Amino acid sequence: NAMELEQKLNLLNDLIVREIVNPLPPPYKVGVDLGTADIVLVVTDQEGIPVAGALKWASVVKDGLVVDYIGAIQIVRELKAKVERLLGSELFQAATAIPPGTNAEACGHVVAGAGLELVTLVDEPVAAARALGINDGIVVDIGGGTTGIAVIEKGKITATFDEPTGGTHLSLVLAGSYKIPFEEAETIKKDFSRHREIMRVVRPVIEKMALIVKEVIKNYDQTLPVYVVGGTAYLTGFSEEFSRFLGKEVQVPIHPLLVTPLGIALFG
Ligand SMILES: Nc1ncnc2c1ncn2[C@@H]1O[C@H](COP(=O)(O)OP(=O)(O)OP(=O)(O)O)[C@@H](O)[C@H]1O
Repeated sequence: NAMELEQKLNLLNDLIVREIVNPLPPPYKVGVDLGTADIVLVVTDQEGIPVAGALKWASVVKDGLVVDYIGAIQIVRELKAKVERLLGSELFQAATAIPPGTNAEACGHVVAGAGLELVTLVDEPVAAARALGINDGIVVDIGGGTTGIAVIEKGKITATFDEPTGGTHLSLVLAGSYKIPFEEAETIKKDFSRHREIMRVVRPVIEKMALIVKEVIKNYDQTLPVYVVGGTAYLTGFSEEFSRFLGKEVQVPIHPLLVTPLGIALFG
């Protein structure tokens, strides 16, 4: 599974970034991931191999309230079309995440509103999990605006949480530290050249993050493996820095940002 997941994520990263498709024969599965910092649309064959994907940077969830619901539909619409020109065909339906911390099924309604018959809603925990293909473990989706702890065992979301921290505080904590406009700082944070030198300054937030999880795991089985996914974990060494403050080493996959999105698509 580790090898599989890694290869699929590297693929999906290219399908997205170099805007090309994987010419697998239909039927396809589509997934839309609604989010604090980005919207992602993902297509796969019936075995979950990536076929297509697109991503827009977009704050249409602020605190879980779809605060730009129309903006959402515009984005999903523009994504659906990009993927559609790039792919042979057109798409009819998708699964979605109703992100936790949120009357937020306007989710489905963005998907329906972009012209996709809703296949189902998913919990990000459920998705995240399936993508890792991990039955028993702990998942720490560290999104842009909230993190979202969760506990699966036997093959069930046996406990779940979430707490208003993520990539943005980092970028902000950097913005503040460096004394730089927030966009200016986000452009930096994201550049891979600078992780080395942006690290020390942004470490404090990671400490905080880890100890918050430590706490929530201070009631749950320690046998449990620990998987840190989500775009915030794109910081090189994030794995290490976090693996310390928490207490146990963590697994962060090759393209952290993509894990949930790929997972949702697995439902459609
Ligand atoms: N190369 C990178 N280096 C550092 N951080 C990155 C990089 N690329 C993306 N990120 C960070 O990941 C965050 C967005 O992550 P993610 O896509 O998981 O969250 P979301 O879409 O807002 O919510 P969800 O977790 O449900 O997807 C942003 O803060 C972004 O800065």
